[PDB]
Amino acid sequence: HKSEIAHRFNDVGEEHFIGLVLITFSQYLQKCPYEEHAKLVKEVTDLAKACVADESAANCDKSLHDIFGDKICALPSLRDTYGDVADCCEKKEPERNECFLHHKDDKPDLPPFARPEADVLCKAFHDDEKAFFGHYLYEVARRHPYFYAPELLYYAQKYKAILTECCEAADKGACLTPKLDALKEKALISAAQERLRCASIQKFGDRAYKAWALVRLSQRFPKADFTDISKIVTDLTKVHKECCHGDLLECADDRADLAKYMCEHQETISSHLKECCDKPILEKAHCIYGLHNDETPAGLPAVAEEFVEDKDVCKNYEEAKDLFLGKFLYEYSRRHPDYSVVLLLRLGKAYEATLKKCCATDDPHACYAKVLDEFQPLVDEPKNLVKQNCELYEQLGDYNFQNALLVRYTKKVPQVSTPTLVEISRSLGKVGSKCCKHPEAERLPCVEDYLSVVLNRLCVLHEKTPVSEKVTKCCSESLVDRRPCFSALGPDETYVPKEFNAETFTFHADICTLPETERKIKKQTALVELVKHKPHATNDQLKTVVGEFTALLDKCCSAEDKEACFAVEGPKLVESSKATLG
Ligand SMILES: C[C@H](C(=O)O)c1cccc(C(=O)c2ccccc2)c1
Ligand SMILES: C[C@H](C(=O)O)c1cccc(C(=O)c2ccccc2)c1
Ligand SMILES: C[C@H](CO)OC[C@@H](C)OC[C@@H](C)O
Repeated sequence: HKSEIAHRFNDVGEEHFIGLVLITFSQYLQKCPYEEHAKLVKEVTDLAKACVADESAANCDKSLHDIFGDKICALPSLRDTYGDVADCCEKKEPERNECFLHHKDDKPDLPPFARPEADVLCKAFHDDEKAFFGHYLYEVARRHPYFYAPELLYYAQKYKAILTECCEAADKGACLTPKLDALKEKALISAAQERLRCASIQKFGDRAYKAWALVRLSQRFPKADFTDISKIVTDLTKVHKECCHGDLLECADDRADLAKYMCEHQETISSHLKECCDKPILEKAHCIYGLHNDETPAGLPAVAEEFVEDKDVCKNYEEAKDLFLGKFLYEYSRRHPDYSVVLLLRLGKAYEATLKKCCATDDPHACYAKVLDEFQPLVDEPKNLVKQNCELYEQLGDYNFQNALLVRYTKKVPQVSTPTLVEISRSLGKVGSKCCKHPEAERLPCVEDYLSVVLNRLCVLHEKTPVSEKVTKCCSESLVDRRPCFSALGPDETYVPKEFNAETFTFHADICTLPETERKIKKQTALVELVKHKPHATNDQLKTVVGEFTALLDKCCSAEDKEACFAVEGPKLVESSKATLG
């Protein structure tokens, strides 16, 4: 393997190679049209093929970054399409590659992912599968420039499974949509989980992600020994570092090598692996990625005996910190399948901080004897929040619960851009729908782990154009304390309210063309803007002025001439709003 391109082509096979290269280009160049990307893919794939034939062929010895780079720059369009991706080809490797990476956009300016009509969609699918899935991987990857690439391949396969079933049946849409919405929601959660893994590695270092993986894998495979869970964490950290950095072919090859390793060792890892290890490669790794927890081995000693009683606690911590704190996370997490990963990391942090304090005293055991008892308040803190918010979710339902959170978050961090506030509050709402229904003991980990990915999305959206200082502080001070940090924010009483824009409540007629989902987004946008104008208004005053947004909408979109309805109701809403809010 002196030729990388040949080595990856041979390892992943033509079909995945082509998909991974398409995703690679789609993530780096999110604005470029499909045609350009398919050209680059063929050019790279032709080069791959020339090298597999004869490793001595021209460019066969380049790095994958060189090859992607040399194909990108030779392309006619880029400098006109992009201002600052013109900039990058003005560097050499590794600077050139690093540059492309920093331009990845977490919210590229693109219209929503078009879901054509059921028969239309089924027709495209039968017409030309290859073109259909190429467009699919492009449209998702460009909108989610850190999506776990091997998993995006899996989603394309699932999408094909769903189409194959539904497209032939008597009603199309009726079969299709509940499945395509299930799939979309599962893929969005996948993208948000991977975005958190990349942000952990990139902002906080490999160790931030290794501790998170150690905890999760300890809980999933508690019968595995610390050595094996450690080897898996190491390999997984490498896989995610590669995928998060755009080394998609290496990431897919390494992930497939890991799945193969775990299958070849399943007896000593988990009996639950047999489900997965019988499947084809993408289903097999997907299955492993989300596998349900094994049962805890019977007969494990009391966790106090290694971590509080052993005379060598301070010695171990001082002489081999990561090994000893890793063993702490492995032992505590395997014993606690029903804690969120983040709580287990916060307990790991408290245990560490207690050792740091206690081991510098005359009597460390006297100092840290109660360390494990001192966890309970941390355990109990996320409980009260979950119970109060899940009863509010139960009572208000999705739409009003989202509204409630929208008003609460806009008052906490009112400098945040309205689209971000809307998107985050809507996501925080979906945590209610996903989590509140589970038995109480599964609720905590569901909610807490889900809130991590939603807050990380807020942090990554805010990172690029920082506008609020509390968000910068909560996002930058920790990974694991982000949720308590945001929880503790009261209303910002420092923010100067915005004065009243006429232009905020009339969006011409294009609004009349929007599906139900988008109308609600528009209402929610108006709500955020009302809160930014009048942060002290009552919930009922807010609702009223939105109710009157609901009217001016129904009115012009019930009326023959919406435009003339606009002159009559648009300012008049300026008026009725003054009446209601002052
Ligand atoms: C009174 C009620 C409660 O606490 O039981 C409550 C509390 C917070 C929010 C809301 C809303 O649904 C809402 C809807 C639109 C705009 C603003 C608020 C309702
Ligand atoms: C952290 C943040 C805050 O309050 O600062 C917040 C906002 C809304 C809800 C929750 C929840 O715990 C929760 C519980 C059930 C469903 C969805 C969210 C937490
Ligand atoms: C191109 C090929 C069509 O048969 O795509 C099928 C879907 C399921 O997968 C996408 C490829 C890239 O793995």
